[PDB]
Amino acid sequence: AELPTHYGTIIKTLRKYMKLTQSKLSERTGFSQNTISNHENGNRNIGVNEIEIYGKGLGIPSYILHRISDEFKEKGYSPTLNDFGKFDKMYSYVNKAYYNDGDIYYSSYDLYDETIKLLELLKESKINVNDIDYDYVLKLYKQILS
Amino acid sequence: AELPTHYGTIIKTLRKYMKLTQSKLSERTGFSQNTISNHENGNRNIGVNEIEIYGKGLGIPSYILHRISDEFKEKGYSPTLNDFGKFDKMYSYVNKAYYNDGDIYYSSYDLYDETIKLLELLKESKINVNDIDYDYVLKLYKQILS
Amino acid sequence: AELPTHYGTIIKTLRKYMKLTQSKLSERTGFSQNTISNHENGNRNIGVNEIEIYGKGLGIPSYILHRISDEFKEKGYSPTLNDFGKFDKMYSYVNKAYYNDGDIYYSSYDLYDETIKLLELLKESKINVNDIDYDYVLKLYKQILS
Amino acid sequence: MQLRFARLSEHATAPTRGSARAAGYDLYSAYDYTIPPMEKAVVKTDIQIALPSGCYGRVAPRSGLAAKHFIDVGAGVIDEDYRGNVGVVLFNFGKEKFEVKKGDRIAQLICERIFYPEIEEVQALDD
Amino acid sequence: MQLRFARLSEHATAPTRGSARAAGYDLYSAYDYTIPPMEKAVVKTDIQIALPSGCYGRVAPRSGLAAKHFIDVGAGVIDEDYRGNVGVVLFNFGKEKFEVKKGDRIAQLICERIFYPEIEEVQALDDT
Amino acid sequence: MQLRFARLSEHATAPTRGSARAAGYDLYSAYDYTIPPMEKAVVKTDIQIALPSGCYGRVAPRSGLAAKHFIDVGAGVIDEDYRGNVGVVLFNFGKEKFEVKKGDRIAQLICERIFYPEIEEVQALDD
Ligand SMILES: [Mg+2]
Repeated sequence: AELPTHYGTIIKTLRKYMKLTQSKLSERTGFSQNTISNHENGNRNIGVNEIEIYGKGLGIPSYILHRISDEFKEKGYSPTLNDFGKFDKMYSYVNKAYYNDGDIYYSSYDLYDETIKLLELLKESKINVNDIDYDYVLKLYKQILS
Repeated sequence: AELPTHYGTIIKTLRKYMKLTQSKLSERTGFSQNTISNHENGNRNIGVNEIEIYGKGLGIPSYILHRISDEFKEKGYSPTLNDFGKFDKMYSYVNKAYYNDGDIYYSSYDLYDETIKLLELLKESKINVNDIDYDYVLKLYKQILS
Repeated sequence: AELPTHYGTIIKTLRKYMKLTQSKLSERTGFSQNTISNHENGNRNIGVNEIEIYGKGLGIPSYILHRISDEFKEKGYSPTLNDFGKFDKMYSYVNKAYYNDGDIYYSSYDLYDETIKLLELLKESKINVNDIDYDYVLKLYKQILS
Repeated sequence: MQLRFARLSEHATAPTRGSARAAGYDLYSAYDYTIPPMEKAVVKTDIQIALPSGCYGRVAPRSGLAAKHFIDVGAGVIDEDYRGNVGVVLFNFGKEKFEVKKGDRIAQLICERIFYPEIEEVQALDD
Repeated sequence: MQLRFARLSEHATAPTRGSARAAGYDLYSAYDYTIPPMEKAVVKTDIQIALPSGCYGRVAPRSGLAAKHFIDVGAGVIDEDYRGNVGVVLFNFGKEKFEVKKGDRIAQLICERIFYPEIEEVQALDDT
Repeated sequence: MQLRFARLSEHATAPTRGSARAAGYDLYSAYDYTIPPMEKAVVKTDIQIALPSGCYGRVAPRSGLAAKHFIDVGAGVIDEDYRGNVGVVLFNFGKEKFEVKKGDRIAQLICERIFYPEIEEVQALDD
């Protein structure tokens, strides 16, 4: 079975976010600009295995594209994709922390949710995302895992 | 140390079952057709490690040839080798079932005995082996593992 | 960042114990004869990773050189290096035993200490090492593991 | 090397992998399970796989579930030819109950590279 | 390559493998054992093995015994040089007792391919 | 490649390997731990590793501890990129307590060779 149409929106928004042109993505993915257009513009549906290619093309782990789709399948929209900049920033700290700190590595369940828990804890404390650093986010991360 | 004589009988019967000549076995997995004939006739004993070679030659898992010998060592004859056609038919269902169904894969102990248990269950129900299909045998199989 | 000086003494004593000339070890390890002399004579300190080379050169497990050093750091001298012959003799029995007997393989904690426990048990019973054989030592070894 | 899989039901999640150099692909449950303390469950994933040649699939434990909730993976050898439903045998050795929900991560699938050697009897082996 | 083994006693079964592409060889007990619940036994096979070069022997669980009788395999690293009696450390985590009879299949032997790398200490590693 | 490591504290022992053909490097605890019966502990080694390419690090059990004191190793997958403090998840399945002292051997580190395969969905797989 083929993939929902909103993956077009997801690929499209994230293309504009990574400051990538359809031509540049066409070289990375290997699909013609026309194929990418009809994919983004909603005209044809993206195959199950083509998303992995797009992930490499975009440079966003295909794992994450689905978690964004999961937010479309539930909420109707995707708040992560909406304010994706704050997400990309936090996820990269969550990632670095997982692969470099034992408390996180032997305790984390799912980096994606943990990134959201962290962004929600920062909004609750009225703290900007480009105002905190990797060392500060780690202290927060470690609290939310016990 | 050399292997019992009945492996000759086993090799012979299974040759005739796979429609294979002594010279054909020598060209598939053998040294000489005369050696194979003296092994089958009981004048020469098959070496300990020669059975693995024969198994590939005949196209029957060597694992099974020893289980047949185990029946000579106990019963004096081998009833499995006697009606080997009904066995080969059932074993191929048991195999397919083991490698394709989780209930079987995560529940089986030994495919060989399970084939025998199944052939004995058909004898108790007076059902021909070439009258049941793979889907029917699976239903029975899963019961005999519960 | 460098290793203590006593590693020179250790390499020196054990060089003289394996009846190897500085020039022979110079080709075994790949260190110039001057490097080894300033290393053994206490003039320059051996790098962290150079001991593994020496162990291969000497044919003594580098794991053991450190266990000897552990004895210098504590006692001030090294009784193992003192009577290293009785150790090498016992260690080779302990080794043979670990790699060839299941009771030892599935029970031993650390071959080095077990060698020391065994040498101390023989001294307490006033038995010389060239009066016992592998079979005698094995019986003893198995007792000290329960 | 490719790892082809197939969904066996609407309830299965595709195996995912975070890093490009991560040891295994995540395996997700397809159903809800409650494993009582000191008990075990065969958690179905509703996917079938075909592993690249020269390896078997090891269903390995997730470090989180193990360190924090005392969850191990029993069995866990997936043969090259196994084409049925990949199931994960979970051991709950904890004092509490453990709750598996559909879409939970419960193991990883590692492609352990192995030999397939021929067996050969000898009188004894030189030690 | 080849996996040479040798019988250590009259009681041992030769390792068998069903498929040509099956992950491990079956290991059979050489004796009867009764393992109490929540207890363990080192089940002797009375065979010695010599693994092909570039691998070690993993004594791995059988999926049947695990899913149906709560039987796990402890330890299970066989070094390349181990020439003694291959034993299988069986854990019975079930609520009942578990019965090992001679000739029962209790584990499988996988030739896990591994590196034998040289170790090298560093001040620190650049973090990822 | 090689197995590069680095000490994270004064308390760490360098991984050691007895034979030239031994399956794993020995891992030593850096602290004292008391594991109650039927309980678990994350034993820190205070070392960080970088595994050679084409493998992951399996934290495997020591046969001694397993057969004699009923000690198993949970979890035990070390990713290629994991650059933090290598920890060993110990399960004490014994009836008594088990005592870890600094400098004790509590596991081995095996460099399991694996594939890093590409995943590819299909409609179904040929049985
Ligand atoms: Mg385990």
